[PDB]
Amino acid sequence: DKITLRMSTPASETDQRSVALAEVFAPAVAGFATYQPHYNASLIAQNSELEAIASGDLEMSIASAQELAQFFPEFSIFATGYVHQSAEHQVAVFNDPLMDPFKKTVEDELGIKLLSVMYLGQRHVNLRQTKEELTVTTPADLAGVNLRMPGTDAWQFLGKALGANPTPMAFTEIYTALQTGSVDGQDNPLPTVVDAKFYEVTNQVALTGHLVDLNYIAFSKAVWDGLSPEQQEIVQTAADAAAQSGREKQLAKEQELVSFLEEQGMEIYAPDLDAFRTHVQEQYVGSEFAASWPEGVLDKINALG
Ligand SMILES: O=C(O)[C@@]1(O)C[C@@H](O)[C@@H](O)[C@@H]([C@H](O)CO)O1
Repeated sequence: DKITLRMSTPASETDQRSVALAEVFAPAVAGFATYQPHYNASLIAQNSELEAIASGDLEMSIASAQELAQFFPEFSIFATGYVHQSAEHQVAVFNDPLMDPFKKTVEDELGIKLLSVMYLGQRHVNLRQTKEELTVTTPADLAGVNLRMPGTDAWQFLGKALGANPTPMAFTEIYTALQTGSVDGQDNPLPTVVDAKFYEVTNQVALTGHLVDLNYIAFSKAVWDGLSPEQQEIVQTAADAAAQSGREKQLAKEQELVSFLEEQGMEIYAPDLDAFRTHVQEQYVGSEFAASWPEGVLDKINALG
């Protein structure tokens, strides 16, 4: 009997992360495990997947530092505006010994292994307003903008730190919120802007680049522990191979889609990034998030970039 591996994500079927797991991870483990993905948060709500793995109702998810920070506030360090520099930097950080205690905490306290880090992409402010209606140059320009952000404290804080007035909303609700004007904008990376067709209901992207964002491939520790050494090696290899494939494809999308978006009439332009970075840094000073970061870890992350 093969082990069933149920995976739940709010991501679509066509998202590069989903594709990588389905086309690279799934066939590699198929000899002993059957991958069973659920997209669009049909099975488990966004931000409830970790709990579902811990409670034996799910085996895998595409988790985030923000989701983990709900349980272990120190994970907020990996979800902090302007800290990660690139996809390559994320990999260096995840593989550095600094990550060891973070990984151990999740295993010991949630019964979940973080197998791999995946690249999600550069988050930017995507607004319904045209550039002429609202030009984003400094954080002051986002005053009073109702910016959707995902529903966790660290996510809301990031939206606030940009200068906007964040509102929490599940990923699957964004399109309709933009269509009806219940929010002014959202911040998913360009491949998602296209995949989810947010460009049909917005007019600009201000390239704030405020979070070079990532996910983790989360995997039940109970399942892992029941696998043979050979099977564990295959699962780890399959997860890393999927992350690597997805990363390359996501980066390619990120490069090519600017022109596609502009062809759809989107205005895509950079603000004053020095001004944004400086402002966001000072927003974190004095915050609960800053106080949760273990000694020396931020400096270590910086040095790896
Ligand atoms: O809700 C989102 O905007 C977000 O980008 C948050 C990410 O952590 C991740 O959960 C993502 C989903 O995978 C959908 O792409 O949604």
